[PDB]
Amino acid sequence: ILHYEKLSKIGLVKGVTRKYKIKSNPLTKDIVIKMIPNVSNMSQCTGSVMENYKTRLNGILTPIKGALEIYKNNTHDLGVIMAGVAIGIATAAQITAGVALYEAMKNADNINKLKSSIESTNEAVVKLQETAEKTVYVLTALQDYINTNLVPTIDKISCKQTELSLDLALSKYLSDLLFVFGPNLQDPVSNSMTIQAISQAFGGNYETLLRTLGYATEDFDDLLESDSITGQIIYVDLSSYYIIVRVYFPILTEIQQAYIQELLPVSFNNDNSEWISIVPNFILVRNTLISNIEIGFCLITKRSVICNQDYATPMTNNMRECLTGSTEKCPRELVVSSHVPRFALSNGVLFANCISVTCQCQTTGRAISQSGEQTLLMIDNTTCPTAVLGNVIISLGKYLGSVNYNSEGIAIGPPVFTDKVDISSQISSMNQSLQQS
Amino acid sequence: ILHYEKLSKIGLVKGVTRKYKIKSNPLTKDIVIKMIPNVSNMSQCTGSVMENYKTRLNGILTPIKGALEIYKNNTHDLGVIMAGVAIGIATAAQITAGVALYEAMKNADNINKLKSSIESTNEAVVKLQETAEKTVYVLTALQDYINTNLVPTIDKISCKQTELSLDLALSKYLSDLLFVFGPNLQDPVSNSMTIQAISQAFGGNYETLLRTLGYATEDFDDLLESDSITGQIIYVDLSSYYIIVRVYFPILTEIQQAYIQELLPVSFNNDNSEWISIVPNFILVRNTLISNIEIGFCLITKRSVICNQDYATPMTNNMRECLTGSTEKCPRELVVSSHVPRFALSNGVLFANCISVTCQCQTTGRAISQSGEQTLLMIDNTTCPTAVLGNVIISLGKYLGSVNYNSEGIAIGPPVFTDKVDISSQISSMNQSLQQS
Amino acid sequence: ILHYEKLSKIGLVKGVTRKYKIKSNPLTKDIVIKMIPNVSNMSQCTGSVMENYKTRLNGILTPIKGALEIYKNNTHDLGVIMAGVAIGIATAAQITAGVALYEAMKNADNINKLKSSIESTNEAVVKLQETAEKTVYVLTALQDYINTNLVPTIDKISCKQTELSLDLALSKYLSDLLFVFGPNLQDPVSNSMTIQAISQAFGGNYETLLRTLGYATEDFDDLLESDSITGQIIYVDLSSYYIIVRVYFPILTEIQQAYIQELLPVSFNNDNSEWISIVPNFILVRNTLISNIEIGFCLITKRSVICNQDYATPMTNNMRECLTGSTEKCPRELVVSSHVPRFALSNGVLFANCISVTCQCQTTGRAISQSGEQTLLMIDNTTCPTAVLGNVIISLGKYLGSVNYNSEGIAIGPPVFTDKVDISSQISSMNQSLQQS
Amino acid sequence: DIQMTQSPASLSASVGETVTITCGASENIYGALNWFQRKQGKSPQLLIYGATNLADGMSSRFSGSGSGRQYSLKIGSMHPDDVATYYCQNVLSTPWTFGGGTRLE
Amino acid sequence: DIQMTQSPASLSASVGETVTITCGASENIYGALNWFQRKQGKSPQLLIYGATNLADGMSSRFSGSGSGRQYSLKIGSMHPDDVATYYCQNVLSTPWTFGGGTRLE
Amino acid sequence: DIQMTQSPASLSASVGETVTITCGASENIYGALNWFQRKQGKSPQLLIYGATNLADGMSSRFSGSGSGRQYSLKIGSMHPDDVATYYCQNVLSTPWTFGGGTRLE
Amino acid sequence: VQLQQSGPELVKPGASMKIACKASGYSFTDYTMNWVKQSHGKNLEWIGLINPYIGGTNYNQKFKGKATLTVDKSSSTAYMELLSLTFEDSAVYYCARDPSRAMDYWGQGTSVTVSSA
Amino acid sequence: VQLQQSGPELVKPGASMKIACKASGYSFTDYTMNWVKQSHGKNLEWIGLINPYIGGTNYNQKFKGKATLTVDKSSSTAYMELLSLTFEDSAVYYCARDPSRAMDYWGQGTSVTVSSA
Amino acid sequence: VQLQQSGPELVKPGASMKIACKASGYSFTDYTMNWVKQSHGKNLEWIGLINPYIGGTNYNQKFKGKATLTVDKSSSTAYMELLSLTFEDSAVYYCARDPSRAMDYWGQGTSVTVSSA
Repeated sequence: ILHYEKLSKIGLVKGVTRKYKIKSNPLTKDIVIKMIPNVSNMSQCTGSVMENYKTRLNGILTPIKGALEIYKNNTHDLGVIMAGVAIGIATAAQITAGVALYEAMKNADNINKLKSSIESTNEAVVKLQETAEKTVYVLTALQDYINTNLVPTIDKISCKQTELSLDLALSKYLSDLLFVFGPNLQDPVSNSMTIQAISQAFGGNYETLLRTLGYATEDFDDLLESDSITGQIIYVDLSSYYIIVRVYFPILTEIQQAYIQELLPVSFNNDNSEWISIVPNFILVRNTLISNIEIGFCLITKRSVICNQDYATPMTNNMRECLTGSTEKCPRELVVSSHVPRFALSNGVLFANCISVTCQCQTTGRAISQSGEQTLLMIDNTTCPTAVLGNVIISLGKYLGSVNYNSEGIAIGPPVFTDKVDISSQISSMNQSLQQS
Repeated sequence: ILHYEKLSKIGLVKGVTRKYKIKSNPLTKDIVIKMIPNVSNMSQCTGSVMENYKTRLNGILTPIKGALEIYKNNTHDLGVIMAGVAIGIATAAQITAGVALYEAMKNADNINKLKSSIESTNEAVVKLQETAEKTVYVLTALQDYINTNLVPTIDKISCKQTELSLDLALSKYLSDLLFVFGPNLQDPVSNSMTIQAISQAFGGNYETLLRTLGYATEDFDDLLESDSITGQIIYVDLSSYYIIVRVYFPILTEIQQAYIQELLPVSFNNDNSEWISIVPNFILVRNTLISNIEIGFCLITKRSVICNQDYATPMTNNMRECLTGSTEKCPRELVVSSHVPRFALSNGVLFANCISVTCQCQTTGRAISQSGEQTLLMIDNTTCPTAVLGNVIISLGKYLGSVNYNSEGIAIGPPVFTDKVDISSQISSMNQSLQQS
Repeated sequence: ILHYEKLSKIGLVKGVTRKYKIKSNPLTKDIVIKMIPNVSNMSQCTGSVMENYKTRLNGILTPIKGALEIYKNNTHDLGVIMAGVAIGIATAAQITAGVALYEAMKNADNINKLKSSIESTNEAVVKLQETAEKTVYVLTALQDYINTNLVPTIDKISCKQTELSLDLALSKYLSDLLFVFGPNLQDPVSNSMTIQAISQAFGGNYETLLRTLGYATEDFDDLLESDSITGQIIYVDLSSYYIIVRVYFPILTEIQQAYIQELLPVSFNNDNSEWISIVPNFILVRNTLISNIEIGFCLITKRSVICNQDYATPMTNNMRECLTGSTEKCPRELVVSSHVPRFALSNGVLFANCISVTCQCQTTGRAISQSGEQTLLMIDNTTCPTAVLGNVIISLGKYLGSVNYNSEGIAIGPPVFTDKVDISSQISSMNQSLQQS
Repeated sequence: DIQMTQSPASLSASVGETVTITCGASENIYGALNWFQRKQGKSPQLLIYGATNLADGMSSRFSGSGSGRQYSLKIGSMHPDDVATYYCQNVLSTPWTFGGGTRLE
Repeated sequence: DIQMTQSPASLSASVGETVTITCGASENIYGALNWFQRKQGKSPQLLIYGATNLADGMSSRFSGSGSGRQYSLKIGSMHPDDVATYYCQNVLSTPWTFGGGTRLE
Repeated sequence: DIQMTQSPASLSASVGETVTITCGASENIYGALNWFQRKQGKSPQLLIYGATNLADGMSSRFSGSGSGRQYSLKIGSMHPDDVATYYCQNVLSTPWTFGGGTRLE
Repeated sequence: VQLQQSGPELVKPGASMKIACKASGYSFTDYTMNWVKQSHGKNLEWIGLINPYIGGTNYNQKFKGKATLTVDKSSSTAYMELLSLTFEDSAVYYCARDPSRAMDYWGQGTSVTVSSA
Repeated sequence: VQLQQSGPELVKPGASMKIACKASGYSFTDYTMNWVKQSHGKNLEWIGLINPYIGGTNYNQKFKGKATLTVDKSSSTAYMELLSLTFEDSAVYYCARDPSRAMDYWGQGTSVTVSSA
Repeated sequence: VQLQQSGPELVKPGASMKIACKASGYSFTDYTMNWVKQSHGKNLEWIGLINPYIGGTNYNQKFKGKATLTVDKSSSTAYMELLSLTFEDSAVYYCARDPSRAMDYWGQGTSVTVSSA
């Protein structure tokens, strides 16, 4: 549906076509992150460090537990009911997240039946027997540090040094914690917070968390970096200072009739100036409808664009019309920087601004000349089996498009200035001339 | 002043009303961060590691000390006068920060009278007696690591291994340091850089810094995450390699007659398409004047929006007029993504795009139908005490607004495309049609 | 070329003029980062931790090695030619990066001839003799932790605790790794990835990497923070689990006839409202042509703006015309925030919104009054050698510009609203009024 | 694909005595195993999901356990109603495979 | 609120000899304690802010010290002028409370 | 600037015997040393870049080595052709300095 | 909560047929519809799932190209178009509702047979 | 540097009255003014502060609702409106300039008495 | 691959003269040209480099002000304008092509002499 020939003529070189994947069907696993280390092996000279740490951690965790209890106390089964009056104000995402929190309350209670065993966890990773057939895992923050550094060196350093080192470790853990579990966490109910953020409760070690819970290795890294493996804090304990996090392990589903077309931006010539067209570099086409996509929120992979949600965003009529051929409607921006892509390779075919980049033909030793009325030059086997663009030597292929590509002129779009302040000034000028009219 | 009924009809569901807090009245505490560990307990086989570390740290700290001395040499008491000619070029914030730096010079000199004691600090946190009644605290970077890992293991590993471990620790500390205290820190004079950034001099452990200085526990976390607890480097020592930081502990003051109204964005129906209105999700109303707010710079809490400065920004006339009822002036954007909020809960009342989300009534078992001429559906006790929207079931309350809400049509705004490239193309089209006219 | 007098009259106070520097002439150094520690000193109770770590690291590194081999198998000497058909789709940057990768393959093979020695590296930094006259350096991730924490404590803790600590260290290393070398790294061929990102393979310790390779101390920190010291992965080993990174050490070259003019934004008075002009705060003037610059990608230093590429971006005609004097074309924005710069110091001269900030003259004790028809007040020696603006006292200099500055009125620009949603609403209103016309 | 294997492909015991239906997985599935009951001529019915959780509307005598790659479904006291085919479904990795099936008579 | 307590509520001693005015705090205020001198019928005057720093325009004989929750204000040699009421103000936590007050005669 | 020093400023040895041209640097240049051959009346020719790599089009008898601040250029078997002036160029720090020069006869 | 299959069908080899799965009694859009193949009366094998909320599909490798899953959110119907039917495609095809990861509610199944009568 | 109070006032119980605190000799906007209540001639208690630069206020819990702090940046005057006056509101009311955290300059005080003569 | 110098020149003291360095046989824009001063036939010293791709220059401190480097991308020529010529400026001036750090291809050199005949 995209007119790739005309788009490439204005520098929108056809890039890698990617399939559109969104997280779906989450496998839910509940894990315990004990946010306080077990100092029983070194309690002899711990001092008041653990009490102060408990006070600070309780202050951090109390807003989270209160926000959770807002839903835990207003959610009932018949089928799950919420008291909308008691909730008062909530978004749809937050309501569905409260539903998910309520469904996780049964396993949360089953785990909390092992509160004493969670408190006695003296290793950074411990498996606990929930009901002789279900197992829960406890991730104790800083327990690795305690057991590996502080316990082996009780008599090597004075125990006051051990106390100070423990206090420093706890405070470093809290400092890393507060960016995630602090006042920024005003919606702990939402199950959109990534497991990487959740792992800050374990010192940012989400690798240990996920390998301990277990996962499908298929698309696992792609689900991690697309922010699809999310965690939801299900239970907060203010006495044992541990959180129960339900980790959502989704799978990847290919969106029907949806591909994301990457366009490689290449500067071109109009008049005697370099121009790059202001067109989205990632075009989502779904069910033969063209739209934008907020691909910054997604993980772009060589074969697929992997998102945690549908990030399709609407496209204006002019952009849709010019992506389909009406290139006089695609806006262009003056190139004043020396670092702009002067060429790109598409299907073994070079599309180059041969006026701005020196194009030489490696086979016949001739210079590939671009006239002033040509925007780009399509360089392929018919003209140059091998081409030198600057210092890079590229052996080419056959252009499957038109054979009169380099002789067929294109209609050029209007110049623009995509700077924010330039946008404001252009709005000013348009409003002024409109009031004059 | 906001027409919440009309706003909810176009999907702007009234969210949590928050009070507006800005930092004020900073309590100033000065702390010493010694960026160099005391290796006297393992000096036997330290090698040239400390010399190279001192060279690199001096190279890092010299620009900071020079930028400070620009103001320390051009500021004197009358009553504090700043040499504008010698300063030459400065912003108002930088000038007031230079004043604050000069006011901190007295305590800086009092602390620097303890230069020898700062050098001999062999613990990560040490309290030093300034004048037998004032105390200063020294935060020695990596001293915890030295005393806890390297000193206890002098003879367990070859001292070359201890040397290499010390060098690696120092280089890791410098690597974390350079993002904050490197060439990014071109204005160390400003007292606007957060204590979290300052703590990179202590390894990012701002929890230890703040607990050691002492603080009012009220609003402490909220002041941290609003970037209100800022630090100013007051003195840089290029011989003992320590900095004196004045840490500003402000309080939170409620802005008079100011509340920030959150609007929960909900998609609505118009024609046979799904739309979400492009209206700010956080509206600052101050002294009965409506304005925007750069709330990304602020810490949004359940009850208050807490900023380190007034982030109010002006609102255009049309948006002010449509937030007050003239909903034909609120812009809307087509919804092409499947992940859009179809409903929200406000005061126990559901506002839902029942065309796009299946609305079923849990009490009477009937389907809540939305006509094509309706944007949202207000679902409350009068029609459905309990409602099923998809799979989530919500018991509702009474809508305090109009009783003919669902029968009163609203005037709809103009469609827009808030994509950056779409904005540039719309500017192109408007300019073209303006020139045609 | 910039009319600094008129710009300061509308609050664009002339700031520090900076010279424009861009990286050039990269010195290439190849280093080995072994992503797997040598556990031979503690292999007695390692368990299956290293096997699982190897599986995970192989899964991470295989996409990188495949993306590299895409270019390693389609690039050969003539004179370096690239198989465009086999590459298929590539950008100019990626093609030149593939050329650079090919040129680095000779040293990569020379290093890989020491695969056995790289495997036996049991220190975090080890120098290896390539050919008795060239040396390569191996940076072993977590080897420092192994040798410093785990090996000295084999018998102090149970060997299962050593195994668990090793697993936790490896998983923490992988967690830090995945943000950089994970699915985000879809173009490892490009030599634009910073050495700070590369150092995540060494635990983020780029200081050790760079000091071990060696560098020119001139502008070294500036090249670091401008993202100019980039690294390119040249070789990935899936058996010994090490990467060869070519680290590019460029120099800084001053761009000819190019300076970046900073404008200090100061609010001004028009009508009875406070205004700040929407003009870029960093103006790039090159060869007497005025343009914008994406200075966020650059490192701003006191004397220079240092970029890794030319970030010049075009300027609209109106903004160029008003920066040169036609201040009626510079857009202004209402100031509704209380935290706006009311004044700035330029060449020892104060430009102040004395209506909004209390301007008092410290020498004659009089109040510097600003009429309602004045935008700013220029305060210098001729009127007030020393001025008090609020509580800050500034001794001033002589204004080198006009002597009738405060008596010469200026033409004011059009009000704007630079909020994104305000921009969309303004586009709506302009389109509506255009259709009406 | 993950190969799901059930050891007692065909089993018949007296009504009212304990029955263990073991299931095996080629790869560790970490409790991501569902159990389905398929009576003759009728669609399979979700019996136990998550390898421990009893599905709603199902009898309390289904007490399936297991962890890792080796699982087991327990019937306890039989009932002529539970004469059906039991399938353990792979649930971890995207090609969600099924076990061979256990026909209990 | 932080309860600020002064032990010598009323003290009267000879002119020219050392006087210590102790102040206490319910919570540790970390040197955030101001001292105010309130002469009869006149507004309180900032005497010592930060629990150590002498306020400008005040006599050098005011040498208040202390840290944590226990503080002290020192007069040194008296003079008939400093016959007033001294208040130690809480300064750390937002409800900045005052001490009971010390009337020196 | 880095002062780049060559010990044998003038050297003359028989054709066909090993020749080492030592070069020194004031600061450690980490192998960023280029070697240039300047025959009489002609422009200097890049001889060895990176202190180890032989420049293309140059004879294989040039085997320059070194690391840190002390380097060496090796000729091996002479020939009448390489009677020229050898310059070791600093390349690490921005003022890329040259050595004094070695005239080999 | 009910899933209505289209019904058993007699289809010729090499042809293509569509199995309808009408959904009622629940939110069709908020539930993933899976498809499984019951061959020989004993063996079950998962064909693929469709997420009507997002329009996404996840197929078994064996059934890529042979089966394509569509949904009709207006009619709350999930379809499974079977391509290039062979003798081995004769089996019982179920549509099973799945909240996220557990097929709790199944259609009665379509016993599809592939032959030329 | 002067802080000029409005003056002692006789006000009836249940009424509302306003202390004026004119500022001079310094930058009014750049200094926070605190308010304190001196009751019984001995006891002092901080009422609240107003930051004229930002328009922010920080009240003692005891004085929320009873006292509201406003400023007049045009006149460099800060006000203390007292609501629902009782017999216990009869005290000495000070406005004290505070740079950030130390009340260095005080007004003479308003001895407000609440009664019906 | 060739670098054509302008040629030896006789220039008077205190005047300014320009070395031309035409490039051919390679991509002029993609290579940096350095400039070196050969004095007394023996001593070499680097003057400065110009990056034609970015328009950047990096000068030796000794040659700042005395030498300014320009390029002509249209003619593939780089220039070295020498300012305030003295007797010491009489030397051999080379333009040397530089990929990044190795001056591999040099111009023949311009033996510039500074005198009044």
